[PDB]
Amino acid sequence: VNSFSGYLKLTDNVYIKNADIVEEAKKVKPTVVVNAANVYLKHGGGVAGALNKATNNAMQVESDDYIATNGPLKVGGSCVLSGHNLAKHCLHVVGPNVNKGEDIQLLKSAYENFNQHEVLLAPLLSAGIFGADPIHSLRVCVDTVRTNVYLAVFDKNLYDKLVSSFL
Ligand SMILES: C[C@H](SCC(=O)O)C(=O)N1CCNC1=O
Repeated sequence: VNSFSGYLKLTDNVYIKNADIVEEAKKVKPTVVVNAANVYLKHGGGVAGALNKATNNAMQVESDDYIATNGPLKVGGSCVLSGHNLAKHCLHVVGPNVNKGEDIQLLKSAYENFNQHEVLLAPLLSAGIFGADPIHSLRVCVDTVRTNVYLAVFDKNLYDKLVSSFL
């Protein structure tokens, strides 16, 4: 049994809800919240901007030290950092950004990072300002992630479209 409430069950392991990921993280304090990161961990907008703002910029400070030591992530890659006030840990995952011309086949590699964690609160990777089709992102999620993933869809209109179109 876990703390997550009000989710629709899509599959054995994937759940979805119309929710503000910061507000959901603040309520649940999950072991892992996933950030929609870029390779530079520059948390300017979308999920990264929101999450970072909710940490009062502590996520960005920690991220800048990580990059100064380790250099950029790979597209499709991830790192584990603090969850600050939102979660125990934040898994920063880099999905391909279609608005930068990155290969969408890298979306499956991105979701494979979730399999290193038994339970996660996450957004749909590569959706929103990353330019990919959220319907596609949900399909790749379901077909890739085997651990228990609780997806927070920001937009109610999009949430309803994702549920109604789910095969
Ligand atoms: C990846 C999403 S796109 C819209 C969606 O999930 O419907 C995004 O930009 N944001 C901002 C805050 N929470 C989010 O998920």
